[PDB]
Amino acid sequence: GSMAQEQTKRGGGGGDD
Amino acid sequence: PPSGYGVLLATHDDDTVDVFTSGRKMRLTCSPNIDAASLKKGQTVRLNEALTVVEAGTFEAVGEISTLREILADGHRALVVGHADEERVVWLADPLIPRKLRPGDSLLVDTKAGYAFERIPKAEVEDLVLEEVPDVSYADIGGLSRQIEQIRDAVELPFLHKELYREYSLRPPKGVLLYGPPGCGKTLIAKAVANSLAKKMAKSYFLNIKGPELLNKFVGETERHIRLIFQRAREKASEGTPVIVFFDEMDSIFTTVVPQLLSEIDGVEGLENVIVIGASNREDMIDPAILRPGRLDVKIKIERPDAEAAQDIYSKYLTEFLPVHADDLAEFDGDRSACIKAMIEKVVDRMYAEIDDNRFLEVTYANGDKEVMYFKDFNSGAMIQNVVDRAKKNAIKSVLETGQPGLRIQHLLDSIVDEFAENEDLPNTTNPDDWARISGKKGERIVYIRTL
Amino acid sequence: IVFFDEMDSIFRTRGTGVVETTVVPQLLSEIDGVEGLENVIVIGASNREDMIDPAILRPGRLDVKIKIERPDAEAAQDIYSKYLTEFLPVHADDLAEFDGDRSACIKAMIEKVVDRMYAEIDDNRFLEVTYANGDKEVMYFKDFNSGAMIQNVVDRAKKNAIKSVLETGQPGLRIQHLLDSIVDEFAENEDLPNTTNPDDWARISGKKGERIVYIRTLVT
Ligand SMILES: Nc1ncnc2c1ncn2[C@@H]1O[C@H](COP(=O)(O)OP(=O)(O)O)[C@@H](O)[C@H]1O
Repeated sequence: GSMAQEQTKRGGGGGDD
Repeated sequence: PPSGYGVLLATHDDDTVDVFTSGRKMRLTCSPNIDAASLKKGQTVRLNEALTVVEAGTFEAVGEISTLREILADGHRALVVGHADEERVVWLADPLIPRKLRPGDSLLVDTKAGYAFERIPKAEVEDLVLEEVPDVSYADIGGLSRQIEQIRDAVELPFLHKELYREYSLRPPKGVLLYGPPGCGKTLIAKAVANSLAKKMAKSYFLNIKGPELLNKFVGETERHIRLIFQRAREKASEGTPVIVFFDEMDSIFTTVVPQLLSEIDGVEGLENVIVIGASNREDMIDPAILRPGRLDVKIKIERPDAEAAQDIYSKYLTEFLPVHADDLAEFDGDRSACIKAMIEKVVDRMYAEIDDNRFLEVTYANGDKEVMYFKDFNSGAMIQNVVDRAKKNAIKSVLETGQPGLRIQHLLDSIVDEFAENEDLPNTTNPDDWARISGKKGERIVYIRTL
Repeated sequence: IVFFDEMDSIFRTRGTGVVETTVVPQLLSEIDGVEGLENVIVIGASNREDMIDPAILRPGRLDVKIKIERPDAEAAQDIYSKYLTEFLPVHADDLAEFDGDRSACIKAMIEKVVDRMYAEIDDNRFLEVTYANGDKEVMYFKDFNSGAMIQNVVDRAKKNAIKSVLETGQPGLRIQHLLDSIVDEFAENEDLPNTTNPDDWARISGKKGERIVYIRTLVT
């Protein structure tokens, strides 16, 4: 019976031009 | 002659068409040789130094693959997602405009030209995982014939009388609650009824959900999980394949999650093909609200093993194809089936015998009426299957040690002893939850229980 | 043989997260596909079996469960025998008591230290458990003994022996070293409730039948 707060974890992403 | 290529976009009444080429759109003119109306949207065309379309080829077969998200209301454009989670809106090709395209399909696309040309087939494994193979027939279960007939009456009867209900403007009952003893064959009846229903319409899905693992205590997440389960059930019911939603160990649960479950059951009541089957070993602890008339009207009580069923179960497990000792064959002049039947009768009789080898449980009462339960009680199909597996292992050990193949009653007795020793621990720690677990079956509360 | 160690890290569950959520499905599918092969075996180990979702542990893929209980007096004697080898130097005072019979001296020492460790002396009290309905419960060190602790006891005894041969010049090993190692290990682990495990508390609750209310660390 309690609430939570989220911390994100960024995922790798890369593009060319 | 050096000739380029491009992608057609659309036609016009002035015999001029737009073509994407070299990264830019150009309004080319069609040569008199080709027919402008014959051109199809998205068809690759051939250019030349004068930028005139003279030939039209096939559709492109190489490029990026994007997952379809939705089809727009116009019927000519679709919204898809790229490899980098980038969404785009692209026009569909003529071949894409039975078969019906569905969300989740993979399509070959060209981002620069903004066209989708072909669909790449893909095989999904989620559908196979979610369902079970209808391999459990009526003959696969033994000693539950009256339960089989009750299930038949509860399930298959409205199917033959659907027009009767339609004329009478009524709602056939779609709620079956299987309540009985500790897990022996309670879920196997669900597999049997699913297989029987699959047989009648001659593809089959069985969504099994456990009770304790469904609980998401913290804040209202269990309602979310139940809603997701019922949404998946609705999605499966969209396809014309019968789906049975089974809930196991529902005595753990039941201002609470009960109203959400009732609302979902009422919502799924419209889908009469879907059959909800619940299992619980404690009918007393189950809240009577779910037992109210309407949804879960049909309740079926099951038990164990009438000894004959154990024999039937042994025949199902210890078939005629198992190796048999020559010495035991000497007692039955080489009749394998008769030898197997006699061995099954012998082992069942010994197991259900009140002897010194059946001191599994000692029961004490308030007045001190200390009695002894034997191996006949608490017998179960899973326990018999484990006994069969241990007996096979012991027979293999005897074959690899002594060298003589075959089966002996000593193997069955050793398997029985070892499996009862193993089963003395899982349900019986004897301080918690054992009192009710034995009192419901016996019929009276027991003050103290001990294991001998 | 594929060995999935510390199965709490991955394949644990997906509902409680507070992609990692997309690891169980493909693993289960691959295990189902490879099940047909006769010679492929999957082995997994984990301290906390509760964190593992039962879906991978359903009959089929993971059909065998093996529980490794904490050692008892006989198991402790066997483990000490596995570590207190005759190749370790033994002091002349203890060796002469058996007329050079190394095996007899070693086994007598093992029995003595096992009896000392498992004895219910007042110095061996570790924890006090409070029950609302019941009076109370007392837990000693033997309830949380393990082979690793035995190995560390032997190592500490050998370290004490090395310090003794450096300080006095007499090579060998003594029973006093083992007793000092035992008491030092008990004092060192007295403060930390680390020895307790959720499995241990589940077993204690299923033995008493009442939920724990309070745990106290006894100390002189
Ligand atoms: N009449 C029967 N014939 C064959 N097998 C049976 C019979 N009754 C029970 N069993 C076996 O007992 C096992 C119990 O499986 P399941 O129903 O999943 O667990 P539980 O009995 O705890 O619900 C099944 O695998 C089934 O093979």
